[PDB]
Amino acid sequence: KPHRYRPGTVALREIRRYQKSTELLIRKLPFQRLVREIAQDFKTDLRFQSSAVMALQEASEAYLVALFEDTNLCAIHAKRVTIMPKDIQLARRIRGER
Amino acid sequence: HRYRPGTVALREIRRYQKSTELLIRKLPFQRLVREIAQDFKTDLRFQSSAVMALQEASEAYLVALFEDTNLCAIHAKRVTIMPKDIQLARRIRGE
Amino acid sequence: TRSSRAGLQFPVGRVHRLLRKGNYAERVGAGAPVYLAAVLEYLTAEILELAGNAARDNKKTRIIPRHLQLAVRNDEELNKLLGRVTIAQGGVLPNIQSVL
Amino acid sequence: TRSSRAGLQFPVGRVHRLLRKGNYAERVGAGAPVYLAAVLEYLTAEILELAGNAARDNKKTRIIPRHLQLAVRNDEELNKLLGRVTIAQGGVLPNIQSVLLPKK
Amino acid sequence: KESYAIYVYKVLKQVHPDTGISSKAMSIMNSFVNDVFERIAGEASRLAHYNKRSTITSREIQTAVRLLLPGELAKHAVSEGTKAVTKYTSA
Amino acid sequence: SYAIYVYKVLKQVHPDTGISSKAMSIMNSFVNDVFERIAGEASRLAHYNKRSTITSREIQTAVRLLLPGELAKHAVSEGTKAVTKYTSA
Amino acid sequence: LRDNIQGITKPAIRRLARRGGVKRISGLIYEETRGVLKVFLENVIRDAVTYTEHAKRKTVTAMDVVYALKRQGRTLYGFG
Amino acid sequence: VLRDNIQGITKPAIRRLARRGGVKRISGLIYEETRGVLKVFLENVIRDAVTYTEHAKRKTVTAMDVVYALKRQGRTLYGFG
DNA sequence: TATATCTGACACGTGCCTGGAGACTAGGGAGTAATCCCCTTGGCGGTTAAAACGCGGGGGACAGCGCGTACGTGCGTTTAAGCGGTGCTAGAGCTGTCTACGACCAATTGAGCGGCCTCGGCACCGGGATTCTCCAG
DNA sequence: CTGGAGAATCCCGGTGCCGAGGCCGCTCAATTGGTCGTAGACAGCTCTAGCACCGCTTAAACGCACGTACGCGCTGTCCCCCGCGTTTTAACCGCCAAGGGGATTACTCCCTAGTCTCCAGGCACGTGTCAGATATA
Repeated sequence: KPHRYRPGTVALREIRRYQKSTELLIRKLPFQRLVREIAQDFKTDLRFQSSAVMALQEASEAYLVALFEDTNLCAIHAKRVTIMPKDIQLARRIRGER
Repeated sequence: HRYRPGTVALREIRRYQKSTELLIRKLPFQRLVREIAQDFKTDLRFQSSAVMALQEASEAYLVALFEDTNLCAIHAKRVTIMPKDIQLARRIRGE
Repeated sequence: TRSSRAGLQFPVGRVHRLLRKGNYAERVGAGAPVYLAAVLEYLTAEILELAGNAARDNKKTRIIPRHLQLAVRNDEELNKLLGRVTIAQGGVLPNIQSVL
Repeated sequence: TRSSRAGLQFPVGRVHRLLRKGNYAERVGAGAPVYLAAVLEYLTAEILELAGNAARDNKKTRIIPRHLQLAVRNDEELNKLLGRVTIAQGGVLPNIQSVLLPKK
Repeated sequence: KESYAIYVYKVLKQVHPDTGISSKAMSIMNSFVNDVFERIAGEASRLAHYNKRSTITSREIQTAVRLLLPGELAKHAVSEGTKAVTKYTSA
Repeated sequence: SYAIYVYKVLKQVHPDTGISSKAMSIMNSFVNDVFERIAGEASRLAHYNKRSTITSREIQTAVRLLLPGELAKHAVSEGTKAVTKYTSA
Repeated sequence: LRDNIQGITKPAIRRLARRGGVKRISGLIYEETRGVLKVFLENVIRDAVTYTEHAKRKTVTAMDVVYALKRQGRTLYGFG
Repeated sequence: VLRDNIQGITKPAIRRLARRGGVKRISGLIYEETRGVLKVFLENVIRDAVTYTEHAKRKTVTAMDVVYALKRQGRTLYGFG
């Protein structure tokens, strides 16, 4: 028989897992290349402290996570568990970003 | 006719959003300020302009709360504000 | 006035003195206040321009805080730079909600 | 150290000169570093005590930023004083909404 | 008592000569100048401090302006300030 | 930094307890944070009364302005006690 | 003084909502708003009186409330 | 010239951060738009940060630069001195 | 509305003084050169974790629709808030002391910093019991 | 209505290590001991705005009946995001290799505070006036 988990057990279990851990999530070097790519528009062939870029990744994801908390609350009130783009627009709007 | 629901509301919104004069009764506001102020010192001495500035900041803060609350409602496919919605807004505001 | 010597209006001497004795550091460079008053006077020029347009377009001859209010709320940059500001006696702009 | 003369632990001298070398005011009253350093030592003791307790609550003897995470975020007063502050490698407080959990 | 009324009125006569001003609007504008004053002075102080400089020059002000104003308004501010400072110190 | 002082406090509060370097750095950043908060707000507080000296009066009032309730109260207790003890010497 | 939080009546609150652009208001909104406004103002009176008592003054000046609002990141203009 | 390295931050990585962020279900359109939101946020910070670097006329961005930038927007980060 | 009379808030005028401009000295912040190196960049190369892709498919977003309560609004009722007016006085602000305190310089010296141990908390690991879950009952 | 297998997790235990905590020279910054000039503590006093009460005016609050329009639940649809298997590379790390600009030391300077004087710009302060209110014919 196909060993299959129900929609949510592994997902929430993974949520709990990363709620226990404290390390950075996404891939590092492609992200650093994105950093240099965006950085091209100001000066070409820039030197970067790797740890500063790591700090950028940490603070950026902390920001993203906080946004996920707020849009998550928006989903909670709107009878959803699914985040939508307009919810992000609401959250950033209330924050004052547009 | 009986002045249909929404027309008088929208025109009233336009009129008072079109104007700028103060809208809260002065003596209840001032006495309320002094009454709450009693919890540190009773019978404060106040500048009138201070009371007016508190009325200004207060009403701007409340109106802004109605703006964010209303946008949360409209986003939430509603047009009727609820206290829990205000609590949600202030939580989103960080209060 | 040194403002007129630079072709400006805001007081170079007063701003220069208050900035030097603004308690940030004992010494302040000479061109910094001129640059400062120039930028603020420029800012003054666009906001007086928008306000003048507002009173003129609203059939008014004396500028009041209301014209400052919709002046700011109609200018994206003024809203951005003054995002933490509460305007006394200004009211709000009647931004009309879609459902309303 | 003047702290030891007062029976304290934070360096009144370094902070005090940082007040002169920090461009905040023209002159500094004598009681200011003593009073201020006292406030930092007390609040510091609060932070270390909560971090120590939290470390013991996790079968660990060494305090890591995760302990700063649950200790600070489980303290209302630090959460309110630091509502715009997120520290490096702190992570997230575990909290799953009831409507998200399955209904066993 | 110091105020900025007279200069704002002269600039008003420079932009819209046929427009007047209420006293309350002049006062609130003076408060606005006080705000801009505090923001720029504080940020410029921070900028000079971060690299431990004890003199506020035109470069620190320029960089500070570039930090506070997003884009074209900063471009016009730097343009006008640069023209003003250059033109003044060159005459 | 502040490592040696935080470790002294660690010996006073939890002697059988260690701390990571990263957390010590967090503590150093917090010390600098609180320092600029009190120094700036106290500085403008002194400016308000057009005073050029920040004394115990200004620091005390500034602490009650900046610190929330129970922590401020105990800060006044420990602080005032401490200033009394060192000042009487 | 007693019960002056109800002196800022519900019609005045409606005036705010019209100035805020609101069409329908729950009946429980008014008291919750009085609570939020209450705590908010308590914050204003607290630090404001701290400034007044600090200067050994008996009268609260306008500049003090300006400083208080500025501390809370909501700058208020209108005083030269 | 490198292009579209923001697509290097992939869909499951977004699912990683979002799942640590408390998100349980994710719309398919969330991913690219969220990459855009992140890009916007970074540009709000990285431009000002590199502007701090450019004031010093240096070619190496220091950690202090990102400290001052994050502090400037009230998004204080601890852990660097 | 003509005409004629009547007001008030702001434009325009005055007198007085005090804050800024000149020019100089003096000391020191900043640009500049040279120079070492260490971390930064960029490549090779192996291993494999992980993204992409795709195939179900149950379930969550969403619509329709129908029910019902409650909040707005007109209209009539009721009133204390607001203005003016009178009168008082605490205390903001002023005026006049007068100095002990905080900055400063120089001299002192031990705390605090940088480099260097070295060992055990914790990461990593492997292995068995328990717990929790999905899918059977 | 609930237990059975087995993946996940807890736990027990064993291994290694490198980061953490403790040691060891080595300065220089914190402390003292004065000194100097002044910010500010101090006492008494004005006046004036805040307070406080009287009295008239009416704007504003309150209550009720009514309807609708708004929330919300039921019920129904369906497709899209979860789950899992599969392939693929390109992420990861260790290593190799070059070298720039950051950090340091020192040079050289030119730029701003401080003194002192001087005076017209700038502050306070009435005066005209025109935007606009009022009466009668």
